[PDB]
Amino acid sequence: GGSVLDRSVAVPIGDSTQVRELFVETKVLGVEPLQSPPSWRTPFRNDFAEERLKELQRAPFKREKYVSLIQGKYTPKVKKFGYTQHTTVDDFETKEYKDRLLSKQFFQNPQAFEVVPDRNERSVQFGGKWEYQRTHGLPTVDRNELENGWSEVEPISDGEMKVIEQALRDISGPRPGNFVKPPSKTKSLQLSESWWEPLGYGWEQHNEEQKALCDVTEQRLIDGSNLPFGGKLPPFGTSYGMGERMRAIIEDYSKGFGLGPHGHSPTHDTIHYNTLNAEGERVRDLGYTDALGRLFSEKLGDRDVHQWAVESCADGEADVRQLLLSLHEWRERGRPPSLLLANVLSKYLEEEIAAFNKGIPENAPKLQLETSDGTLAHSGSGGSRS
Amino acid sequence: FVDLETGTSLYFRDTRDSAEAIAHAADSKGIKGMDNAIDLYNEYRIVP
Amino acid sequence: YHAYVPKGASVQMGETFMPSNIATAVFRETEAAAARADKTKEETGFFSQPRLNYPVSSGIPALFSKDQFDMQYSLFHRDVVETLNRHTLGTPLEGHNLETVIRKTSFDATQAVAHTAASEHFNYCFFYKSLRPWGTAPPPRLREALQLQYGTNGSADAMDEVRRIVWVTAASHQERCGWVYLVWSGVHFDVVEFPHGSCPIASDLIPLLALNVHESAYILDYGTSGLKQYVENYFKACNWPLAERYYLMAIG
Amino acid sequence: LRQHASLIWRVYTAPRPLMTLTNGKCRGTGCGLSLFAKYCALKDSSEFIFDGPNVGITPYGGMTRLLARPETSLKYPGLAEFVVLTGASLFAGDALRLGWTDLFTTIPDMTYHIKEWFDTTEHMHNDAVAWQLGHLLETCFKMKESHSSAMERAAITPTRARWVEDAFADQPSVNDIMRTLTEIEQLPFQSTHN
Amino acid sequence: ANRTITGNDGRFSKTIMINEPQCNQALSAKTASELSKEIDKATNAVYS
Amino acid sequence: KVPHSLIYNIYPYLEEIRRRKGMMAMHPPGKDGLLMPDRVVDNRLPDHLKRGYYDDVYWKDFFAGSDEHLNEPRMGLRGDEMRRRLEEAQTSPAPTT
Amino acid sequence: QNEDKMVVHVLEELSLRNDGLVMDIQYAIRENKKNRRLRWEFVTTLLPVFGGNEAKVEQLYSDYCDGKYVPNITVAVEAFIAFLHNATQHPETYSASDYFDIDDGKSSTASGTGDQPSAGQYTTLKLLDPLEGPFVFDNVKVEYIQTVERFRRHGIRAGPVMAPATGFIAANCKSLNYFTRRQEEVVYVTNDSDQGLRRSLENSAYHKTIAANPALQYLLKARRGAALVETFNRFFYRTMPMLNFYQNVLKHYSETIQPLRQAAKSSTRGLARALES
Amino acid sequence: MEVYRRITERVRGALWAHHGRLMSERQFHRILAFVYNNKYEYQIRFDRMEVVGREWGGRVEVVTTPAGFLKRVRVNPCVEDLTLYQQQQLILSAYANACADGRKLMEQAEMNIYKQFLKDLKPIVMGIRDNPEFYTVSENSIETIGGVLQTGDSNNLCHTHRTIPAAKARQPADEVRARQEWEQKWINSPRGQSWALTLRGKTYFALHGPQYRPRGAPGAKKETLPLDIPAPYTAMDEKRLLKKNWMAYLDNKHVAEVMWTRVKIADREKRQRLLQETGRAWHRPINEEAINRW
Amino acid sequence: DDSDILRLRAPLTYDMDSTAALHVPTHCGKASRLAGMLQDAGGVQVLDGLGEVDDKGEPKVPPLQSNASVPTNVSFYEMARHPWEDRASSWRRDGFTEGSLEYFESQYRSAERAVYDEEGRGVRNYWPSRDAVEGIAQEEENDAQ
Amino acid sequence: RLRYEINEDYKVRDELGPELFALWSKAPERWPPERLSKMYGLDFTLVRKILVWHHFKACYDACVEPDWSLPKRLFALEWIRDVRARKHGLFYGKMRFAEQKITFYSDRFLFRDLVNRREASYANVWEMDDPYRFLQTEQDYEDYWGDNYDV
Repeated sequence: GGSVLDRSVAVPIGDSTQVRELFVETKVLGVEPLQSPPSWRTPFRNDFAEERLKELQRAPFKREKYVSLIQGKYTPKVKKFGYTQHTTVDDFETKEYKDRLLSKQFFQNPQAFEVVPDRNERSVQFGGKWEYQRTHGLPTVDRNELENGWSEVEPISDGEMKVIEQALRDISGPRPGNFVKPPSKTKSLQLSESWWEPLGYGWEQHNEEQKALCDVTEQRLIDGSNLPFGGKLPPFGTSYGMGERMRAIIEDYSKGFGLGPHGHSPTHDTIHYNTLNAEGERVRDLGYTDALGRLFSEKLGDRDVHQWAVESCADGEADVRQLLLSLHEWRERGRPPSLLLANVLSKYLEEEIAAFNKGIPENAPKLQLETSDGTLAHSGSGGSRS
Repeated sequence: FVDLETGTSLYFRDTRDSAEAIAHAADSKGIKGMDNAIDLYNEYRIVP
Repeated sequence: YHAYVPKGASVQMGETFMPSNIATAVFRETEAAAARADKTKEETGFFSQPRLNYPVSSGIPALFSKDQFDMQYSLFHRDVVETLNRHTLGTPLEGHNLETVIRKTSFDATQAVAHTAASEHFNYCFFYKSLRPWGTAPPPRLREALQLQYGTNGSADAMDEVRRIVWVTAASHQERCGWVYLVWSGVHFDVVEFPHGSCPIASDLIPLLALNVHESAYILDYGTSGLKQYVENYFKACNWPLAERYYLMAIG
Repeated sequence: LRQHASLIWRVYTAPRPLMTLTNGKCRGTGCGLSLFAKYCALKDSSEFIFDGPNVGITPYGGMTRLLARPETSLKYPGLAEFVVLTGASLFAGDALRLGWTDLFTTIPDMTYHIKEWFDTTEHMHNDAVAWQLGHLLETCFKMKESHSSAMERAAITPTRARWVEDAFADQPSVNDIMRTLTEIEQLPFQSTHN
Repeated sequence: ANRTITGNDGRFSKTIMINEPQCNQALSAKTASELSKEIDKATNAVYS
Repeated sequence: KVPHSLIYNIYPYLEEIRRRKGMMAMHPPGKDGLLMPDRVVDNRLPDHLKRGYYDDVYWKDFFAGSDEHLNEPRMGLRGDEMRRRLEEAQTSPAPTT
Repeated sequence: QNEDKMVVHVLEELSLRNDGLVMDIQYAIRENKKNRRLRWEFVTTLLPVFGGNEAKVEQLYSDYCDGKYVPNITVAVEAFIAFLHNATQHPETYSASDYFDIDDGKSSTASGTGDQPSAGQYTTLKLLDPLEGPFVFDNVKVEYIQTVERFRRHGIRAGPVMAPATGFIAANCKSLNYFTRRQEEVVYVTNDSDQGLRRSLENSAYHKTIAANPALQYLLKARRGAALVETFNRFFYRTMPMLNFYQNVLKHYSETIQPLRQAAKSSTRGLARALES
Repeated sequence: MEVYRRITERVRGALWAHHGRLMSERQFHRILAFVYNNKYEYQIRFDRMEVVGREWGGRVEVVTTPAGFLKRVRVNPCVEDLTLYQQQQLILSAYANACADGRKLMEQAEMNIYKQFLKDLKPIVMGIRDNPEFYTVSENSIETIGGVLQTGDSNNLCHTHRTIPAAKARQPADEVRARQEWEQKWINSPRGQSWALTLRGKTYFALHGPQYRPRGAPGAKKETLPLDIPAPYTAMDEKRLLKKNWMAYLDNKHVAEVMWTRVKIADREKRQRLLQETGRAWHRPINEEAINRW
Repeated sequence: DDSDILRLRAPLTYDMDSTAALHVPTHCGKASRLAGMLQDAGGVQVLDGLGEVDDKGEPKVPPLQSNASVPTNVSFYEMARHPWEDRASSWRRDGFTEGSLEYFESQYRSAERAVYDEEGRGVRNYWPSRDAVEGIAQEEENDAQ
Repeated sequence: RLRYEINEDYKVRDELGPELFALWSKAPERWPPERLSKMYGLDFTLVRKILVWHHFKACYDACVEPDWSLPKRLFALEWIRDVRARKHGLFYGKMRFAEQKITFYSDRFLFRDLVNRREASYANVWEMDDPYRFLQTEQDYEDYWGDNYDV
């Protein structure tokens, strides 16, 4: 029950001798008025003999396997949210509510309850032309059960609230790839529209990636000479509107958002970002070359990476597939190595690390392979892990 | 107006006094009423 | 809040208790910093400090400590820039770029006060430009180009030869005050020892790498005898692709 | 008294943006009306004088809360006691230091310029009006440039702030304050603390 | 009614001026009530 | 001045002002609705752990051919799945090379 | 030896073998080191019994945190008795952080043990709340908090409320830490086989003071014969969860190392054959 | 309302930024509507009850509702001897005390509402943060075309956290089913039958006993596992919008981006105000090298 | 005298100075409408000795008490659950029909068991044969028959 | 030809299923149109049209007589306005913009009603949101209930 207005119905207990031989001790508290049990607690107002009979009759069918009339039907059929036929919860649908609804439905459309329906037209109404004022609406349950009769909500502690607030302030953090979407990331735009397919917006970067990463044996090369515009945006006065529309859509899709290094929106009225390709020349003069990566590459040389892996890991000391995956993810992609790779590189590259850290001044940062921390990202290690 | 970053501070200007914002003593937390988005679909159309 | 917090102070996301005395002290320090910033904003000149691409909240990895690099960046370079502005504002050199300033002030005894400041400005700018925080591997094209001259019938011999000869010519500068420039004169690579107040562009060269052999550069971490270790650290934390691209642009 | 309190509260809780352009000396109720508005602009002529006790009454207006803010007691310890007792006047620069108002304008006849700007603007959506107000504040009230820390009108210069923190701070008695003042009286001109 | 509160209204901006130079801009009970009424009328105006 | 024919637009505003009485006017006593990211969290995992992370709750090889989700797009794929992509990419320029 | 393994060796081998488990263990260790409640509880419990300098106490705390120290069962029972003696005299400091479930006299039941537990005395020892207790990942922290709150409110004696059996070094042994190949060195305090808790507290010099307290007699009765044992386990799990954590880590490593070795060997042999072909 | 709208906008912006998913506007407004209806039902319950304010000892008594509707006023005859203004002020003060009591009760109930709303919003945040592809960067880190650099800023003090275990297949559904197994084991334990016969077991079965509720009774008929909706693995509205029409997809993307930018600006300004209150930030911009040098 | 300061700091009472307490927001709100609200209520009820206390201490004409308390069973999220499932979440999960889902899962499990282990040895294979990949499931034919 | 439509956020496919249908069907008194309209983010007329459509769809699904007076109760102000417009201008139909009076009020004209709305207090919430608060005089009652003859 779990409610103030969810008391049971009166039940019989035996005579004085029966109660004396049954109870061992009874404590009497203050006197309170008698409240009638709710409709669902009332037995004769909640009997469902007919419904139970129907469901028991239909139960033996539920022992077999589900089949589809159409041979080969595999994908399920979705049921939409909120539709009347898909609702199963019954907040206050007791037997009295069910029979009231049945009576209303029968007096509305008596033909719907016939195995073979007859013609159904509209006749006169005994309540004038505004009988809907007295016949409209679904059956109504009592307001006392609507208001006072409800399950007691579990008191939410402050600890879980603090946890949820911590989760909110964690998700409030920024993702680096939003202020300036990389040109590689700005190719995921494809449209179901017909006009979008013939012309390729990201063919340049696409073929660049294909010829930089994928081997010549299997790669996608697209030549823009065959494109309707030649692979380049047409002049302003010679586009027929297609060039303007495409340019607007591309700019809208490629615009950034969030907060940058200066803490302002990328399109802020006063200040700007990346003036005269300042960030471009910074990236040109910095690059992405890991010290550990270059040391590992120069020590390995040109010999086989798989040979290095099989010689580095013993017969049963470390796995080969995991090691190869970690090495590929660390070298080809810009990701920090796992602790397995860190230990392997510490054991195999100790001379290079010693050479790098032999003459290090005390205060200057060093290159160490430690995993006392539970995280792999170099942000927590200050970029000294790798 | 939303593209230009300027002007967004007025929505959260109530954060000037953190103690007051936590207390919620004043109901005028909105730019044009009780809350910022009190009515964004009917109020702005009053101007011809 | 970036425009409001001073340059020296940092923003800490974490929250910790602060005693009232230290909170008042930090407020007074912030007020003094604001007053100092207002004072310095009106004495600014034509030439200003270059922006550092790499973070220096910690010392440069494998090469410098935080305090030593902060000294080298915010004391000697700042004084050089101030002197350059002071001695160029009055003179007709005002309103002209650093390149033409250096070119027209070179080999001028009377204007040597401005010439040395401009040369040191360019040298410090190039030294900051040519320092990868964790170091770069030499590119194959540049190593092949250097194998022609410095390499002597050995694999990877050119890089070792260059690292040896740069230290040799740095130790050959007994004055302990100057620069060592790996440059391309137009016909071949060469290492040149530039005394204090001498500039590669003033000498009509194309610089590739710059090394600071000032005593103050290594006085703290390396002392007066750690010149060899300082050179080794510089080469282990150098930046080769910049020299590669400059040489390629020189070639055409 | 009730009408003045109600006026102060209404100015404080006015829903649509209200900007008090404080140009002149303010008593207790005036400063309560000005500072507690949603938008408060301070010109060079701004003057916040509580001056309660000298008239024989406690200061009234609500400025005591601003004086007793933990931010104020942290930045300038003893300033609240000094102001409430001596009845000193806080200026536009002092309010800017204490962070009460973020708007400081030196443009003459700002009201006419505001009227012209809001006559030129034509829209009523919340984002549009927010952008217009923000642009006005940034280009006329926010002290982005052409403002020096020496050129602001202030009376809590750091030496005076240290004086206040040494003569009023953490002194929970008027008798103790008087004793401290008397002790400071006999400081010779040669004393380093003097 | 006493010509102590004055108002100038543009298309969108409303300026309210207190004019009590004889009493050094001191507000009485009635003057304060009228000023509060004018403030909460101008702030609650549609085009304000 | 406001036209007579447009002041019906203010009716929702007035209705909400009148219906803000009582519980609707209440605010969370202690939370202002703004939360700052004090700490930085990361959930990135190495590829070997990514392959087997979702064996039980989700199907096996949950990260099968996802280019953005996996460092190696083809990791954990089967022969047919790899062959479809490679055959398409190689038979598109069949007579070219 | 491979068979006789220290926890450091176990962690360094698991680092090469399976990254996820060792990474999770290290993250939990770091979180426990960051936590301040655990250090306060540890020092408060081990000051009166050890009777040593705070520097030595802190060093021993760090050793236990990183797993190179496990207190003996003798010092453990002495610590429990000393903690009871210290708590029964001045409760303010102990009532500030340590909690005893205060019985309500209003509740009554038709049972002798129920009437005794309802007399208003101590009935159970309250564990640390999940906010500052042992480390749990935030993805399940909220539902863990909800479950433990519901269990403690409804009196369910199951789940996280129950304290797992803790291990301590036997009196005969002299090693200060667990080992994979060593099992008799760690002995659990069971209700049927007690290691002398009652025999120690009876001859303890504070037995009279402890018995004088009108709240602890319900626990000291041992109506089921396990009240003292269960409160002992609850107290030591509340103070040093790292012992049970390391015991679970050792058990998991011992039970799972061999299949990992077999899989690694098979994969290495397959790759080697493919390379040599 | 205001705070709930801010929270929902922040949730939508974070969901779009981190995982590139789009939440329907109907789904966005449904949460706010649920919060509004919850407050409406709380007001329905509160208007039934009554609050008493007292002024001048017990001379003036005011009987109202927590919302502040005047119902009864009782006044000692001696008060009528006072002038009209004093009587009005006394009645106003008593009504103010009644309003204060109503405000206390309403703010407690509204804190309950806020906790319920956070509990309801928990699955979305947990699904957008508890997936193996989710990470943030420190705000004081320089962002460039390629990636984010990392300033020192006491990197030893700085520690990156992880909210997901590397152990395979750890989920709230697993936690909840473990809880259910534990409670069933406790029930089946020998002490379980005695505890169930005890009043505590009766209360537990009455409250957390949904499977025992008769058909036609309000409340759930079963205890179900919590929502598992991870953002990077579940398509919400973006695919449908893109398949239907591109303009709506672009408009919703723009709305999500603007909301994310707005909440980021709000966080930045709150941090700025905290710095200014602490004393580490000046009242006017003094360091233009962090703004104009880009 | 410090007694005067103590009495000043003492809370405002009508006995001491015959001045009612001030509540600024309610004075801004209902001051001009207090008479209207009182008239709507029905006027002030005058009861003799409402606040006076008997010499024995019993407060004759006892004051009324407030019956208000924070509601404990509302939980509107629980009142408005999902249509089919009883979860109280606000999310609009578009579910699928149970029978179709069961058939879908059964057929998927059959397909996976046929593809990854066609030999039945119970070991997953990443190079399935063409026949085992493109073979139509015989369970579908058996079900149709 | 009929591919793209305005207002893609609120699709009729989603609108076919009434919002909280059973919850407000159990009790129509506890659910004034404001509660249901809080679900949507459109203009007042649009959300009221959506509510009317949802109620009619629910009634048709349940096979009961729909409340034909529900649109009247939702547009009670509009119905009175149309009745009085037809009374003033000798016409029958729905008033449009071109036949509306031209008057210019001050931008602060609403203050008199705004203070009443802001300082109004109610015992319960049903008294606050009763659907007949728009009717004050017998003329208003006649203009409202002149449609049906039974009342």
